[PDB]
This record gives sequence, C-alpha cells and structure tokens, in this order.
Amino acid sequence: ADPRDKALQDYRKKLLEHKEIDGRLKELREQLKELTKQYEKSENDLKALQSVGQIVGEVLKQLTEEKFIVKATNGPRYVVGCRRQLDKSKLKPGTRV
Amino acid sequence: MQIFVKTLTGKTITLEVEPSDTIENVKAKIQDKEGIPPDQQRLIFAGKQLEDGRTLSDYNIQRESTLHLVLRLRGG
Amino acid sequence: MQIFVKTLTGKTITLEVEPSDTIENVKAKIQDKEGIPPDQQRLIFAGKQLEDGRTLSDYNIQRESTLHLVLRLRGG
Amino acid sequence: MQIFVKTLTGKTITLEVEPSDTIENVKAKIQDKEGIPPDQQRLIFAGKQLEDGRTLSDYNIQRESTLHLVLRLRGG
Amino acid sequence: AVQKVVVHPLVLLSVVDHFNRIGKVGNQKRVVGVLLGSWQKKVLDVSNSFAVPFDEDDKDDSVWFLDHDYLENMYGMFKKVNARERIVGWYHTGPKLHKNDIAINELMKRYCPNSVLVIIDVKPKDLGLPTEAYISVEEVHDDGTPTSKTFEHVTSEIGAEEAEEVGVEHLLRDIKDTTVGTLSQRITNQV
Amino acid sequence: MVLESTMVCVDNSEYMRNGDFLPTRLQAQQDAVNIVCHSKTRSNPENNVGLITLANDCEVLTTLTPDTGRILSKLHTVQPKGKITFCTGIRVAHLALKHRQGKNHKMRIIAFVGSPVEDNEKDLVKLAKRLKKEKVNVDIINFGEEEVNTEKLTAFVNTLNGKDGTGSHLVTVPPGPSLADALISSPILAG
Amino acid sequence: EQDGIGEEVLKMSTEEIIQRTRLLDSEIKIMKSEVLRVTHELQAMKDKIKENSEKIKVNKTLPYLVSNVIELLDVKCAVIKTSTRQTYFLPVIGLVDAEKLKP
Amino acid sequence: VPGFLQQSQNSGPGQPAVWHRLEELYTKKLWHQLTLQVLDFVQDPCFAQGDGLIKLYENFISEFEHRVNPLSLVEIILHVVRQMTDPNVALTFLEKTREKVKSSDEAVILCKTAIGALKLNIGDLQVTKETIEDVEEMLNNLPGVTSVHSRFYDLSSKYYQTIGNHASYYKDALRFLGCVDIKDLPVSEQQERAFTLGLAGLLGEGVFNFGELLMHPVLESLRNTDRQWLIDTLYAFNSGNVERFQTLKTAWGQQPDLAANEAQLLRKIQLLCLMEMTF
Repeated sequence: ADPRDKALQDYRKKLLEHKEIDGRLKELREQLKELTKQYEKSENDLKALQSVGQIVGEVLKQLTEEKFIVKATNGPRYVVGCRRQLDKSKLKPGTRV
Repeated sequence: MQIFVKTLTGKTITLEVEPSDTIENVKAKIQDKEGIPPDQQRLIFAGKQLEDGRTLSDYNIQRESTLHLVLRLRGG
Repeated sequence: MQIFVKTLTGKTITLEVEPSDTIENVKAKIQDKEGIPPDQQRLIFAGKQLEDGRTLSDYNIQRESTLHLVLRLRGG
Repeated sequence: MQIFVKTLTGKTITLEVEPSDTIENVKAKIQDKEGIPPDQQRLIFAGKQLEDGRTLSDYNIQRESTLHLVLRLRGG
Repeated sequence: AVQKVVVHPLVLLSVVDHFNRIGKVGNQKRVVGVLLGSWQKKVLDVSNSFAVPFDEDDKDDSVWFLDHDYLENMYGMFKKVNARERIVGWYHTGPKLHKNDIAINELMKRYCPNSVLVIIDVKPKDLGLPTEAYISVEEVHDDGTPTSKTFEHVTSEIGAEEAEEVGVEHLLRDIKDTTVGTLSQRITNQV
Repeated sequence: MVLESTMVCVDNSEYMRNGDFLPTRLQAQQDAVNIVCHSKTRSNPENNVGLITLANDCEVLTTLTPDTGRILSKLHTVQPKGKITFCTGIRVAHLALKHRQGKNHKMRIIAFVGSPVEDNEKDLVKLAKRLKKEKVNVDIINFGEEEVNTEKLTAFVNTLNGKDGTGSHLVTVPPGPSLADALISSPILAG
Repeated sequence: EQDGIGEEVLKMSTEEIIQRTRLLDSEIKIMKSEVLRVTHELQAMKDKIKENSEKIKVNKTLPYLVSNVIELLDVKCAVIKTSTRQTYFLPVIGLVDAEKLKP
Repeated sequence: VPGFLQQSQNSGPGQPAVWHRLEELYTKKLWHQLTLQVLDFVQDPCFAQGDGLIKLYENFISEFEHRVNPLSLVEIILHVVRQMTDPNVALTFLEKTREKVKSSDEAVILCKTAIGALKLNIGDLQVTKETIEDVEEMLNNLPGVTSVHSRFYDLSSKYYQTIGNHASYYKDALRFLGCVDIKDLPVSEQQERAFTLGLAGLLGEGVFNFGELLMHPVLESLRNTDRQWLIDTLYAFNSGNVERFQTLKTAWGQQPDLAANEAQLLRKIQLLCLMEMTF
C-alpha cells in the first residue's frame, strides 16, 4: 500500500531470493571443485599408464671412460655405457644401478 | 498446476509441478515417473526451448501450458 | 527397404531388408553375399555401434540409410 | 569455348565453357549430363593429371582440346 | 621463456607433404598447422604436426578465417592415441613474415600461453638453414612511444633421435659424402 | 525441402545499449536468432548453421555445425561495446561458406542490421556483384534506423537479385513490440 | 534489519532506491552468469571423466602375476620381486594409491 | 520530475531547443544519444553552477540506465565535481561514485587518479605516493594504449615535480607525450611544457643523451621565436664545446636552480666533451 512499506516488503523478498541463488551458487561451486579433483586423479593415472619397468643390477669394475661392466641379479653380465648427465663419479664398484 | 506434455507421437501427459522448480528438476521428475533420461530429450514452448540455467518462471510459462517434447540421440 | 553399406576401401553394397529384420539377419546377408564370417563384421550407423538385439525398426532407420562396415582386425 | 571429352566407351561429348572456369565446375557439368558421380570422374590432359582445385588457365587449355575421362574400378 | 628449439625431421617432411597436396582443395600461397611437442627445461622439442583448414585474402589483412572446431576435434583424437605430447605452437610457410601473423598468434596463444611460431621455407634456397623460430613479447620501445607487440628471434637447431635417423640414412644412401674429408671437404667449406 | 547451410550474422554495436524495444534490443535479437535457427534446423534435419559477429571486426565464434545448442550457449556474454563494420563481416562470411563439408548444400547469408552504418555505395555495389557472380543468397533485417540506410540496402538487394531473381527479402520494421512477429512470415516459410 | 527498514528504507526512501539498485544488479548478473557457466563446466568435465574412465577400463585385463614389494622409495618408486623370481625397479606405481601401499 | 526541463530551460542557452530535445531523447529512451548530448552540453562555457540539480537528473537516468558505458559517467561526474570547492564532501562524493561504478575497472583507475589529484593539493607524501603505486600495477595488465594513460602520467609528473627528482620527471613527461594525440593544444601550454622539460632534463642526474631530445617535435617547434637561448645551450651541450657565456645569461633568465647548480653542469659538459673528441 504505502510506498515505504511496499518497498520494504519487496526489498526483503528480493533479498530472500538473493540468498537462495547465493546458496545455489555455493553448492554448485563446491561440487565442481570436487569433480575437478576426480579429473586430475584420472589424468595422473592415464599418464602413469605408459611406464616400462627397468632391470636392477650392480656395477662391477669400471673399464674405460665410457664403458662399464655390469651384472644382473641372476642374468648374465653385460658391457654397457652410461647415460647423459650421469655423474660418473658416483659409479663406484659395487653400487646399485 | 498441470502441464500437458505432448510428444510428436501424439502422446499427452499431465505433469503437476510448482513454478519455483528449475528446468533440471522438472526433467528429473519426468525421468522419475516416465523413465526417459533427461539427456535424450528437449523441450519446446512456442519455439522457446529451456535450459538448466533458467528457472521455469523465466520465459513466462503459465498454468495448463502446452509443451512439446522432442527426443534426441538415435534409438537406444 | 533398400539400404547402402559403405566400407573403408570405398566398396559400396546395396541390400534389401525389411524393418522387422533383426541385425544378425543383416550380418547373415552380408556373409552370404560377400563371403565373410559373422564374427568379423562390425557395424556403425551415425556414430553408434549397432547391436544384435534390435530391429531396424528400432534405431528408427529409414531407407537409403548409409551404414558403415569395419573389420575385426587382429594380429599375433 | 567448346571442349571435347573422350570416354573409354568411344563417345565424344562437347561442352561449352569459359576460360574463367575451374575443373570442379567441369566435373559438375559432367555429373549433370553424364550422371557419373564427380568423385568417380578422373580427367587426364596430355598425360597430366588434373586437380579439382584449380583454374583452366593453370593448364593453358585452349579451344576444342580433348580431355580423357577414366573411371576407377576398385569397387570390384 | 625459451633458449632453443629442437625440430625433428618428421615435421619437416610432413610439411612438404602438406604443401604439395593442398592443390587438391583450392589454390593458396601458404598453409598453416599446429605443432605438438614437449618441454624439458627452457628447451623445446617438436615432434609432430597436423593440418588445419585455413583461408586468406591477398590484400586486406583484416580478413582471414582459421577454424576452432577442427583443431579441437583432431587434437582430441591424437590425444586418444598418445598422451605425452601437448599443443605447443603453430607453423606456416611462405618466405616472409606477413603483417597478419600477430593477429593469429593472439588467437591460439589461448590454447598454450607460450605459443612459438616456426616458419618453414619449403622451396629451396642455397645459403643455409630452412627454418626460423619466433616468440612474441611487448617492449619499452623507446624513451617514449606507444608500447606494442612484436616478435623476436630465438635461435634454432635441427635435431634427431634413434630410429628416425636410421630411416633417413637409408633414404640418403645413394648420395653420400666423406665423413671427415681430406682437404676435399674442408676446403669447400671455406668457399 | 532443400539442403543449404546458413550463417547468422549478428550485431553487438554500442547502439544496442539503448532500449526502444520491451527489455532491450539485445534480448530481442536473442529471441530472433533462436527462432530463425530453430526454423532452419527443423525444416531439414541435415542442414547446419553457424554464427558470426560484426562489431569491432568479425569474430568467427562458431564454425558451421548441425548442433544448435552450442550456438545458444555461446551467444550469451556478448557485452555490447563494439562499433559496426559491414563489408568485412560479409567478406568473411563468404570466405567461411567457401569450405562446406557437404558441397551439395546451397549458400545463404542472414544478417541483422540493428545499427547505423557508414559506407560508400561504390564499395557495396562491387560486393553485390561479387556475390552475383558467386551465386550467394542474402537476407537482411532492418530495425532501428530505417532512414539512415534504407536506400543503401534497397540498392544492395536490388542489384544483387533481380531480372527474375529470387526477390531475396529485405525486412524492415517499426519500433513495435517484438522482432519475431514480423520476422516470421516473409524471409522464412518452411515448405 | 529493523534499523535499516525503519530509519532508512521507510523514512529515507533514497536508501530503498539504492537497495533496489544493488539488489537488482548483483542478483541478475551473478545468477545468470554463474549458473550458466558452472552448469556447462560441470557437464563438460563429467563427459571428459567418462571418456577417461572408458580408457582405463580396457587395460585392466584379467591375467596378473602375484608379486611382493621389497622396498619403497619416494624418488613414488618401488622395487618388486615377482614370483617368477624376477626383480624390477619401477619409477611410478600406477593405478593404486602410493600412500596406501606399504612394504 | 518530467517538468524539470521545461522550467529549467530559463538557465543557460538553448531554451526552446536543448532542453526540449533532451526531453525528446528521454521519452524515446534512446539512452546512448542522451549520454552523448549531456557530455557535450557539460562542455559549454556556461558556469553550470546548477550542479546538484542536473546531478539529480543524472541519478534519475542512471538509476537504471547505468548499464551505459560507465567511463562516460565517470568523466561527466568529474566535470561536475570540479565545480564545487569544498574538498571534503567532494572526497565523499567521489568515494560513493567509485564504489557504485565497479565493472569496467579503467573507470576505477580514472577515479583513483582524481582522488589523488585532489589530495595532493594539501599534502602529498602520506597519501599520493601510495596511490600512484597502488595504481601502476593495474595499469600494466591492460592490453591497449587506452585513454586514461595521459591523465595518470600527468598526475605522476606533478607528483615528481618536487624538484629534487628532476631526472625521474624527465622520463615521465615524455611518457605523457607518448600518449596524447597530434599536438593540438594551447600553444602557451605546449611551449611551457617543453620549457620545463628542457630544464628538468638539463639538470638530470642520469641523463647524457641530448641527441634524441633535439628531434622531439614540440621542442623544435614551440621555441623558434622567444627564449631561444635554451635551444642554444642545449646544442652547446650536444656539441660539447666548453665555452658557455650563455649560462651567465641563463642566470638572470633562470635564477632558480641553474644559478645554484652551476658546478654540476660544468662537470657534465667537461666529461661530455670527451665523448665527442674521441668520436
């Protein structure tokens, strides 16, 4: 009826709707974040899927500046080289590789 | 409140709803009582089609409104 | 009902069927006309892989429909 | 500008064209009066292999030249 | 930032293939496509590429038309086959940079923040290397004139890997040159 | 029944800020776009539509697709800050039509002209004759500023089609209550 | 509240006007933008989740080999002996929680 | 309200026209054109003392037209604010308009520059400095040249006008020129800006250049008439010839600074003559 009373009541109703949509937004946001964490877990799995596995063995003597003699746990021994940036100083005889 | 859902197959269905309900909720009730999942279907009102981000009160839908249901995707 | 089956090699093959026909009947028609075992055929329409339990009245197919065929290729 | 197309069947067909045209337009005219699908048309001029993407003047074609049409039989 | 790019032969050969084939669709001066690759540390390794439909106009640089949806779809399929590569940048041919190119860059920079541009000159030349690599940065420009966006050069090199070099060496068997040379290869170099 | 591909070409120039129509001009344009794209889809299940914007240069914000819902979802968040430019919009529309997948489809350009426009007739007539030779259909909607450009558009459409041409419509409207109500009958009439 | 309702919203109508302006602008802008944005973001991520799950389904074939982890190291990496009497390092564990695994 | 213009047309020009035309634009609801025309009319040289009433009308329109380009609203508000002379209420008014207009942040930058400008008139170190630093961060993350840059650089030049920072001022004035249009300004303004720039460089701590400066158009143009000794001495440095019987004249001409700092200038030209003779 009165402009001040109508303004007050519609103001309160509009604020009520304001809080309702705010609740909707908050719950949507939280659920979305949880879904993002599920997604990142799946992607970590997908990229992990392509690994290969590797042989474990031990360095026997060093032979030349680029050639080493190495031996597997129960396989034969081998003659091999050593990778780029591998700090050869650590490659003491008996080390695990 | 009742809404006549009409399919192109000539089927007419009565839905009792309330105006505060969002489109997603109306689709959810449709799925619950009919079985048809929400993704395989679209709704039309005099060429106006609805979306989750809009309330039912948006678009100026009234009591006893006629709605067109058009399916989507190939056969199940 | 006449239909068209394409293939990855460009081979095209017309065929006549009725919408009461079940999918495995279609694969049997392919087998007898081409000479290919039913296990080895796989069928695609509109991007969905078809399934044996369904008629062509299901999947709402119409005539002059372009299906695709793909082989069960394997190795070992 | 008239041009004569020769088929392997012994037929000679005369098409009026203008030097501004492009090979796909000619193939469309063929599809018009031959009815063979444009994808099923291959055109050789003096041993060269023409491309659908280019203009007649790219191949210096003059009036009343002969072009040979060859089909593709991989569909056997 | 990047200190160098390493390009594999496979991309070079695929670019030549693209440029030869494009005549099948409609005459054009140049072609455009995505580069896929990987980051080690400030060095960028490129290892695959694919076409994308593109069109241009010869005078007005305001007019051109790339295509989003083809790009996204194809990247989806490639990712479904392998997962270790990601979008890294793009390439075009033609011998000289076109004014238009920055406007393209600020598009697909949205798909990778460090979009690097590689120019591959398909038709031969005598003097030297075939390719150039460029990166986009703003500048102080002057004591005082408007800041803008332009490219700067980054040094470029051609790489190789095991089981890509073997095919190359087989293809190149008919024409061979001395590995070291004895005054017949060093003297030519000076010339 | 005809197989044709359609580009809608819509304005977000600053004049769209104003509000002669019931809510604002934008919302009206949204409803018009919705109706037309639904019409062109429903008329034929294999056809397809695409979306282009003219203000402040032309942004090809969706490649031609049969999916309609993406168009609607993308159309929002056009905040009108641009200034119009007609010719480049048309040119890039033609350029994008040049690359249909299904090249059996006919060619159509639909443009909403909701703003004043500055141009030279000597350019417009040449664009018209280009589309004459290239056999491209054009359809225009005026709404807003009839006086400023009605003659220019009359000349454009008249030259483009005539001499027993199709009579491609040139719609005009008073500042009435709705766009759709007039738009319905004349340009679109499925079957 | 009652203070703003009485001393302002009733008596100082300009404060009701400013209330209307703020409520209208913020309400419409945030509701439309965020509801539409978040709903489509959710749908897209749900679909991508579905594809990735389909990709992981195939690789879990039935034949497996029983094995025991002898040692575990972070640089996440593990040393396995397997009942065929073989020994392998591996740098990534794969489809199990590395924090859940133990010697 | 809608009678406000018919009765108000008695103030200023255009009595049958501009007010009636404003009513026409208002009733058509062509909000854009109305915004253009109000911005234009404010420019009129009339004193426009009726700030509060016309601002009341501005609020009436903006109360839902505020969807308008906010920057135009900010600048017309600035034109209103300059009218009034009480600083404190002006600050409150500016803070209110800053808090309401919050979408297009370049409007926020502009408002902040206005706040700092008013603040500096009474006391600088406490507030102004901090507001310059508070604004520079946001300015960087903008793609284009934009329009607010000029105003901001003007502010920062005035703040560095505390003379002891000569050299820093030298660069920032240039940046301002690197943002205005083709010089179409009051000739007196142009030439006095160039004069102050010349002096501020000439004392500058770090600056040895004096090659690029001579080419900048404003300096070569607006001082080919009166006060040419400054160009003369600027060439004198460029060449590096030591004899400067001219700075004696400058002492009378410009006793401020250039009469006190003579030793430093002498030392600069001394070492500056090496770079010529060795060249």
